Amino acid sequence: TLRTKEQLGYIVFSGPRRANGIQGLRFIIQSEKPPHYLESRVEAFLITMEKSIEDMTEEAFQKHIQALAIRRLDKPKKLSAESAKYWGEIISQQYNFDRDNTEVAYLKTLTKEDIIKFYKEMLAVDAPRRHKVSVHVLAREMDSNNLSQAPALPQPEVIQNMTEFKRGLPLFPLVK
Amino acid sequence: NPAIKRIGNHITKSPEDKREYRGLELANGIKVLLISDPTTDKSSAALDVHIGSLSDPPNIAGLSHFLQHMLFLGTKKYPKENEYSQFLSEHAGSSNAFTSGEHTNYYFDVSHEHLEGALDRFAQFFLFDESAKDREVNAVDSEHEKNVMNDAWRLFQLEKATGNPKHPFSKFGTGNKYTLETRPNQEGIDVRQELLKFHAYYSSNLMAVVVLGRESLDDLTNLVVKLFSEVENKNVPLPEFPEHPFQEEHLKQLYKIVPIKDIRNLYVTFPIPDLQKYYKSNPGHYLGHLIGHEGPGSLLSELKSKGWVNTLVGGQKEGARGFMFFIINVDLTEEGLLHVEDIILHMFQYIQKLRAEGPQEWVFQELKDLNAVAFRFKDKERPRGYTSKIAGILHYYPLEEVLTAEYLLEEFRPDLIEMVLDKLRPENVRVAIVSKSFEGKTDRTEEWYGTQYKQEAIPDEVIKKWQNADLNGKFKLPTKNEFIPTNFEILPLEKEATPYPALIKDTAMSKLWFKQDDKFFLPKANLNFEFFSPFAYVDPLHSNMAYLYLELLKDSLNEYAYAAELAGLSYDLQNTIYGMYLSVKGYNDKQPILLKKIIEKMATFEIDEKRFEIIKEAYMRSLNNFRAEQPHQHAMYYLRLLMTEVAWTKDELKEALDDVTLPRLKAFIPQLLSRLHIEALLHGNITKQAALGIMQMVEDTLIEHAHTKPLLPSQLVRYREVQLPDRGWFVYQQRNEVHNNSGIEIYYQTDMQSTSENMFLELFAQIISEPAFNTLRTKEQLGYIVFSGPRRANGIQGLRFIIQSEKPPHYLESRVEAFLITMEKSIEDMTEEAFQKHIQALAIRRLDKPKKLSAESAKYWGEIISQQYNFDRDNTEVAYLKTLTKDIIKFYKEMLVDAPRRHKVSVHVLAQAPALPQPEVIQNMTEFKRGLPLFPLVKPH
Amino acid sequence: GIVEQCCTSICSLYQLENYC
Ligand SMILES: [Zn+2]
Repeated sequence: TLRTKEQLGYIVFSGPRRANGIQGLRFIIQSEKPPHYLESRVEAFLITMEKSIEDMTEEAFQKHIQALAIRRLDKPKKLSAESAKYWGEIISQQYNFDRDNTEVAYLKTLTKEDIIKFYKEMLAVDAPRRHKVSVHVLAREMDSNNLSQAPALPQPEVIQNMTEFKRGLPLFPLVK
Repeated sequence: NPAIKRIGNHITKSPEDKREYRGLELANGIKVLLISDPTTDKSSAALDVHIGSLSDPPNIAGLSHFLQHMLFLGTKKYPKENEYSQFLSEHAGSSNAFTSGEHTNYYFDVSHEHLEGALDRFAQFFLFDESAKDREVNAVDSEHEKNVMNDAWRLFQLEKATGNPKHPFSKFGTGNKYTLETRPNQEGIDVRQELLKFHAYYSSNLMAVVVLGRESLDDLTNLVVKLFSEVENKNVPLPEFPEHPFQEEHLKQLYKIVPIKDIRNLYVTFPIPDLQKYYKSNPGHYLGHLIGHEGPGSLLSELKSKGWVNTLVGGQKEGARGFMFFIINVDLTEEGLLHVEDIILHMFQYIQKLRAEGPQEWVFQELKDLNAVAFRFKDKERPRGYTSKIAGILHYYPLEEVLTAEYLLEEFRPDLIEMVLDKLRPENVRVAIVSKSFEGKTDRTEEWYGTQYKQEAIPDEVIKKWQNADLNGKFKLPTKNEFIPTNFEILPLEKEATPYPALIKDTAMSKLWFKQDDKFFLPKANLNFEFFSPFAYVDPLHSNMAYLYLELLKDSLNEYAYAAELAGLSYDLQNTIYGMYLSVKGYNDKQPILLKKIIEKMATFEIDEKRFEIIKEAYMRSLNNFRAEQPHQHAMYYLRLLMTEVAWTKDELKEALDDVTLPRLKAFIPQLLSRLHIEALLHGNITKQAALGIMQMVEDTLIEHAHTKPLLPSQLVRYREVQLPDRGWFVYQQRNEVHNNSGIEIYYQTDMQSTSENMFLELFAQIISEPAFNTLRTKEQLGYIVFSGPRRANGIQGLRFIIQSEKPPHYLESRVEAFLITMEKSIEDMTEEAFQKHIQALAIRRLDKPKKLSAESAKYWGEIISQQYNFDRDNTEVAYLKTLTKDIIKFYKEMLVDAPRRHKVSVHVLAQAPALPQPEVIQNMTEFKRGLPLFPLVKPH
Repeated sequence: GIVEQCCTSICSLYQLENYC
């Protein structure tokens, strides 16, 4: 959608972001168009993905579950890869060396309703616990400041100083 | 007036004192003093009796203490037990009382518009339920039990018991459950009848009252006459004790005492006649000034240079109307404990030097002028303590000199001084050594406190060595004090003066707040400074090196700064989790000079290795001696560690203390002074250009000698408070290995520090204050120490209960919860007039203006450390407080048993109630902090 | 340097609700 169809940019990434024991979903896009237009396209893509999950069949849903199980249970091909996994589990201080088996065994139990409620609770535009942070990087020449329908977005709080942004916010605990 | 026997002519007061005074003596013998102040927000009153605990019956020890305890639980005209404290609490007032061997002083304060309403009942106190007695016995017993493991109490009662046992000085003044309840019940004594028959000594001829209020002297006169003319006069003679409790068989004796804390002290005592009647000269204050001196050529200078003593105290100690003492107490190093005989020998060498030189009229004159200046420019005291002090000293001095007797010296008589010096002789000495090295070498036990000690006779050979003491060249008379202020000029108020502190300088090096004194107009100043540096609290090693650096600095500057400290110019220098803290307070005449000297010693410090080892060992003894603190203090400490993000325990500091070395410290001082921030608050009798000159002086000295560079703003890291989860209860449990009593601290946490939440918490704490005291202490008699109030730290607040009791902390906690439900029902059934009465009481509590300069500068500094800079907080928060309604119920349902956001943490220090959930025991503080979130920081202004 | 106002243990105010 974001590369083959709309042709925003060459680099389009999306996936899980884990750091300091806390996680979230991340999208990374580099393009020529302004970041606000890019962000509207990302939101419209998010609603399109909501309708896609809603209209998704159980066989394809089980196909995604199985594909994620294959990606999670992919055995390391070399000693530096296995030691990279173990060293990740050590640096994270979670020490869950049997993580793949348990997380896949629980992955085969999830349901489309669980996914829908998760999206509507954490990722929707009107979600009660939405935690959104956007980083915009303008182009070089940009001075200082048939497509789907984009939803109405609230007024964002522009950050002036990172330290001031952090002092007024709480901190998450560590993973036991 | 017929009810007034006489009226004083005029009260000798200071020309700077705007309060009005009028002294008089009623027909019944009560010595009355009246103080009119039309500007005070709270009035006060105090009544003093001159009997005390030395007149207790021989079979009932502590009867006057128990009576003082008992007079607060209702009278004839007002029989309810806590109607007095409930009235004062509902009218923004408080009360208390103490009982010394020759006094029993009651005192209280209240709002200025209900002085008569409280004073009527306070007069009913002096014009006994069985259940109230049986209950309060446990409060007295918990008081004595609180005072059992206290070293000062142990040595005090041991000094009482080592004298003549037949003398009343040997009596036990506190009393306990045995002497008040168990023994009288075993001997068929009616304690209530003893209270009624003792309340033969509470005569009007031995009473001194002091009343301070906004009303006129005539209204106060008619009030005190009306309410106190009915006090019956029984003409009780004042008790005197001409025979000294220390006879010959008690003199020239050595007492080896084993303490609880690991302390090393030496006590020298000389029995002397009562010098009270010599208040016009004060030879005990003269000889105390010379002997206890700390400047060059003093005794403490030699005792410090020899590495035997660190601190010395010497002067006159009050005994009674017939006997007094003259004491010299010092601290002992590991070498001083073995050279006690040599230390005492140097003491008698200094005394012999004073006998050889003779009295010094120039020293007496210097003390006279210094005390005259310090008295003339004395800060305005608080009404309660002021009325209590004057009421206490009214029995000793006439009405005209009651305000200036203990302060102003007028006549110089050397016969008295030479007589006391003749009394300071080895044949009239008493020596007591306190050290742990006497453990297992004692054979005697004190009865009341169980103190282990040993009694020996001082060898006549040692006494002879003391008698042949020659003159020491290291002992010289102190020189002329160069810190005596001579410039009392009040700088005129600048046109740009601000009612609140203003930010007149904000650079990368420092941040300077300044305000010219516009309320007190006294020639004084408070100069506060805070030095931020991340190496101060980075780890226990660097924190220990910082405390050792500051302690070595103050110890090195003590001899030089003792003259300025004696000249009304004092300073405090303490380490904080954010960096150093230096405060210079006093007369601004010679303030910048001494301040410059202190900075010079900060940037040119040369560490002595002997002082380093002695002070290091002393700090080790302190961290070791924290285990003997009281259980509630341990609870506050543990709660502090739990709630703060970063905090090093005294076990970590104690373990890291052994790794501190002199090269590490000498390499650590310039590392600390290499990168600094400065936040200053200059508030006093100085101008803006003077404040800028002082600040620039400090900066230029620090840069010149220490090469100090400013800090990066991103390095200004404040600490957050641990955020408790919703409906979460955590309990940390430890044991107290010293006291046989248990402590407990319950803490409920709130969201943050905003106006609404502050007034919610403060209003609720105002409603539950007196009910908490009365329910947890007066009725149930859990313990002697019961406290409840708001707790603020790191910009987050909450409610805290602190109880010290014998009963287990789980029972105490269940009773706390049941009390919470009881207060829920009480507030739900409370009337709007009582609610608004608590609103008004809190408004008067918060809008109370500071009486002296140091309190105002302390409020400003309190608003600076929190980095909220809300100087108008009182007006805004009270203006919002008067708009609150019986919100408090929803606040109680939201933050305080089944609340959806209940945050509860309990600290249990080992020695109908609702059902409580299963608490999560805290095994490790670090895991506790890692598993829980942190609160944000309060935004700056 | 000199004995000050109530440096002994004699000062026993009935209740401590004014400290800290
Ligand atoms: Zn008491």
